[PDB]
Amino acid sequence: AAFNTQKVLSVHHWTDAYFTFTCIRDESLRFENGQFVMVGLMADGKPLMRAYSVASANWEEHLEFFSIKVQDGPLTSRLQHLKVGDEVLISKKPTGTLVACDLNPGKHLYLLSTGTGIAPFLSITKDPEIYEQFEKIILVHGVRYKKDLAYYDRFTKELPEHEYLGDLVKEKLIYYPIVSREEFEHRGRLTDLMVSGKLFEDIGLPKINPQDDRAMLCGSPAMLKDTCKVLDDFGLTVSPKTGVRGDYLIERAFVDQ
Ligand SMILES: Cc1cc2nc3c(=O)[nH]c(=O)nc-3n(C[C@H](O)[C@H](O)[C@H](O)COP(=O)(O)OP(=O)(O)OC[C@H]3O[C@@H](n4cnc5c(N)ncnc54)[C@H](O)[C@@H]3O)c2cc1C
Ligand SMILES: NC(=O)c1ccc[n+]([C@@H]2O[C@H](COP(=O)([O-])OP(=O)(O)OC[C@H]3O[C@@H](n4cnc5c(N)ncnc54)[C@H](OP(=O)(O)O)[C@@H]3O)[C@@H](O)[C@H]2O)c1
Ligand SMILES: [Mg+2]
Repeated sequence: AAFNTQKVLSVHHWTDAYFTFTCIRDESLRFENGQFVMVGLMADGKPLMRAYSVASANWEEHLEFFSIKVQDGPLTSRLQHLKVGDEVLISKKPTGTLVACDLNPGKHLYLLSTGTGIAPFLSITKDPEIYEQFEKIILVHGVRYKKDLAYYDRFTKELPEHEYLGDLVKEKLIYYPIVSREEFEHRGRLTDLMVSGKLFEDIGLPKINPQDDRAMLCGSPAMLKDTCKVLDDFGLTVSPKTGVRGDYLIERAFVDQ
């Protein structure tokens, strides 16, 4: 009664560390884009569950998840072996802090992510309502290597032409991939590129200010710590709590061991 069992519909491995899967969505699972649920498997006769951002949008028929693969991680050491037709467990009470309703009004929305932390923004960039709220939405995704830029084709080619969303996306979404460990046009960590001025110059926007710029952050605990400092120094005020407005919102992409 705490979870539903759903059939897996697709599985795609981007790298040795990242994969995407989709599954049937229960008719009762309503959610706000950006929220997370619990996802898992039956293991040793009991559910084995972990928090996962819903990567699909709430208007989409199926669920999508973007997942790490940790070879000695209790869940994903098993989850990495999903096949089409397998069963996964999905919980029933979505929650989380990455909800657009909690943002103060602004002109620009920075979606700042590393690694699998792009996951809630796969959902939010498919929310038609976010595009009316901002003049520009800047999806920043930092990863180690070019191969780790999962969804590169979605954001450079597909989404601007989307039959439902393209008229909203094409003039407003700016995709800013960052690669830290090999040659690339945006090189290093998003924190350094924001402080140095390079990110703003590349995208053609003015420096972040408290009147115009809002953000959502999803990444490692260390990335959140460093990125919060950057935004605080720019003069932004974090939301103190779910349901309370702020200039920016944060959520941990995982918990350190
Ligand atoms: C709010 C929230 C949302 C989350 N959403 C997602 C999501 O959409 N996709 C996802 O892959 N994970 C997500 N995570 C992490 C997820 O809950 C699990 O940690 C993940 O499924 C790994 O589970 P595990 O049992 O295999 O390993 P764990 O025992 O949970 O972790 C093992 C090791 O891997 C590290 N680790 C775990 N997950 C990640 C990750 N995603 N990226 C980098 N290092 C990681 C841990 O810090 C630890 O060192 C989320 C976590 C939280 C708190
Ligand atoms: N070997 C690989 O090619 C590869 C690729 C992906 C995932 N993985 C594995 O998967 C797990 C998770 O790795 P991940 O790469 O997804 O996550 P990650 O270690 O958090 O790194 C993702 C990106 O975030 C950057 N970053 C790290 N700390 C930061 C901070 N404080 N502020 C801003 N940016 C920061 C990293 O830059 P830096 O390069 O400076 O660390 C990298 O570009 C690990 O076990 C890892 O070994 C490995
Ligand atoms: Mg819904």
